[PDB]
Amino acid sequence: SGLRKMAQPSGLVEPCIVRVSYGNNVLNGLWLGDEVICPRHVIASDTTRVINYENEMSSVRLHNFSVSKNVFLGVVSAKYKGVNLVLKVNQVNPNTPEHKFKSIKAGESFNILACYEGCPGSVYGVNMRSQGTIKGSFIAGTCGSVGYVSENATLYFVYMHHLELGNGSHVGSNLEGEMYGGYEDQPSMQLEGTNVMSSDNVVAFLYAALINGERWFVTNTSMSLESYNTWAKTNSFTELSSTDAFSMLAAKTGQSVEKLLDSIVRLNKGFGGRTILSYGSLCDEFTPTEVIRQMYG
Amino acid sequence: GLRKMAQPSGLVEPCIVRVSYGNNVLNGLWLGDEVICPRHVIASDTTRVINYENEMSSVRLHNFSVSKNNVFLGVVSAKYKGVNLVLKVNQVNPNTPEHKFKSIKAGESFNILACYEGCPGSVYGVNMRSQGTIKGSFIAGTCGSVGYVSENATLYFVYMHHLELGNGSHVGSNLEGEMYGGYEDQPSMQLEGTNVMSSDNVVAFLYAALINGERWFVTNTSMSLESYNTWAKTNSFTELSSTDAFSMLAAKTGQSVEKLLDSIVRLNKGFGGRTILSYGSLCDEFTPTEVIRQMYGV
Ligand SMILES: *C(=N)[C@H](C[C@@H]1CCNC1=O)NC(=O)[C@@H]1[C@@H]2[C@H](CN1C(=O)[C@@H](NC(=O)C(F)(F)F)C(C)(C)C)C2(C)C
Ligand SMILES: *C(=N)[C@H](C[C@@H]1CCNC1=O)NC(=O)[C@@H]1[C@@H]2[C@H](CN1C(=O)[C@@H](NC(=O)C(F)(F)F)C(C)(C)C)C2(C)C
Repeated sequence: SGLRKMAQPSGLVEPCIVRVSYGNNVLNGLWLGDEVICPRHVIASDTTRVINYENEMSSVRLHNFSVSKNVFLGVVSAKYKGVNLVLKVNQVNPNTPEHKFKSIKAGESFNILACYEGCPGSVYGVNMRSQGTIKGSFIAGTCGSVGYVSENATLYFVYMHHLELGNGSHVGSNLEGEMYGGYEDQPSMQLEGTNVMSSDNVVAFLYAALINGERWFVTNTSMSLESYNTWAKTNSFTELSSTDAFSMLAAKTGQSVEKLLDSIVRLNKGFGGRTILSYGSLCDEFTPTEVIRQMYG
Repeated sequence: GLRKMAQPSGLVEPCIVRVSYGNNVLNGLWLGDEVICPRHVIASDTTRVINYENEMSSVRLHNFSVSKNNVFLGVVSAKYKGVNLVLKVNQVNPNTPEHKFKSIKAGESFNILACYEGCPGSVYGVNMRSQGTIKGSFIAGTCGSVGYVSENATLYFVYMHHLELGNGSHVGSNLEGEMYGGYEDQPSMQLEGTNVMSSDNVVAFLYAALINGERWFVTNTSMSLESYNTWAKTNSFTELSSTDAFSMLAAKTGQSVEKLLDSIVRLNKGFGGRTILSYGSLCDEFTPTEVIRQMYGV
């Protein structure tokens, strides 16, 4: 039946995206109520070198702002909230959805609505890596793009884009102005720690493969949870607290997690020219609930 | 990296409705006072071969139940149009978007709004394969989910899901009732023929891997376009009509198309153990226009 990296519908988020400009910098902002949130580096006079954000805030002028969506809104108030700029504007968004704010932990998945100059362009799914970054595809002009997730009909805003590390990783903020991974919103070479892959997600990915008729990687072998967790700590893998999150998947496929744990250790050395749903290497991008919901509704 | 993206779904979501007839529950597309949906909904047994006109003559319109959130759309007329069921309802959709109907061709990308029993659930991009199938993720209750694509602000409805073949390939139709690939909407053994790889989309895929710093598959050898087309006729790849579509990509990457055509023939037999953009084999779901926009915007 298939497995694809899916995005949640974005109909509630698109009417809240706006264009935000200051001088020669233009990016996107999130319009909720009578306030606009956007990365604070929109007011930097020179993103070339390291920015003194206190100087840029002292030299700010509200008239130099422009916040528009197809409709122009004047800015009446500007203030820093963490690495985020918070702008009050003279009009309340009539399409403000019921929403909350949250932060994303490692291994969790959420949806990226990538936008360009206030125009929502595309939407796709991502997965939070252990160092506080995501493998997005942000390019020039995508700062301010919003991340979100829906849980039990509750809309959460969880991500706003900011920068791209030298290794290509993408660093963003939550919507209280706190940058993921402790990175700075400065144009300087910042290093990313070694990536610890989520064993919970890798196991779910292998279960998705079994449900789609892939089976060459499971043998008459089964590795113990403590034995796997010892292997995990020396090969940059999360330790599995238990196998309880896979009871349903294990009964439907008739394959235990312990059998799947042995395959991970074997598959970590390479697939040997074979495929697992087109992947040539292990993939920790799908959570267990992501898989269970896509395979069984 | 190279990721499959989907155009946003704000215009499509409010047109999705839940259509149920007997024991069948699926989706429908509510446009004005017309609700299009797969015609198999009106069938009493989806396990055996279906007489569609005999079921149309026994169609009691009071048994339909069209629904969106809390609006109940009474069906006043029902008629076949190809493999699709076209219902006339007593209420016009106040959120009908400006749209047209389009037909996707092989090697072209579009978006899927995967809806489950009338509720829009997820959004993802797909690609049209030579035999009229796509490779997505559909399960029970997702029939009638809508394929769409926007070009220069023009919204096109292009796909409606119908069935899954035994090999996992997914089969749908356009909004005019013409089934892609010509497959029947019957629960019978139906083979998908030989799949033919779009060489346009593989060259685009290999270029995106060059921008991502993956260059182990490029050597110093080249291969003519004419000689690649001769090789493609017997290896189930489409022929290349021009190297012009990749003139931007070839300039930014420093590799002519002919050098990656040689890469195609080599990597077609297997990557030898290495990977490309996390793939284990050649991928052809990304058009040149797709790759260029994702890499360079504008
Ligand atoms: C805003 N639209 C961009 C988004 C970037 C463009 C490439 N991919 C993205 O996600 N963000 C920036 O331009 C920010 C901005 C200055 C520098 N910057 C960067 O992302 C740069 N990175 C760095 O300087 C580094 F290495 F330190 F992280 C860049 C080299 C352009 C990718 C500020 C204020 C951080
Ligand atoms: C409609 N909601 C489902 C969608 C299916 C469910 C699994 N993945 C999908 O794409 N499709 C159907 O109900 C259609 C419908 C009867 C049976 N059917 C199938 O898709 C079946 N396929 C075939 O019979 C086959 F292989 F021959 F094409 C099924 C075995 C359930 C996958 C009718 C009228 C074809």
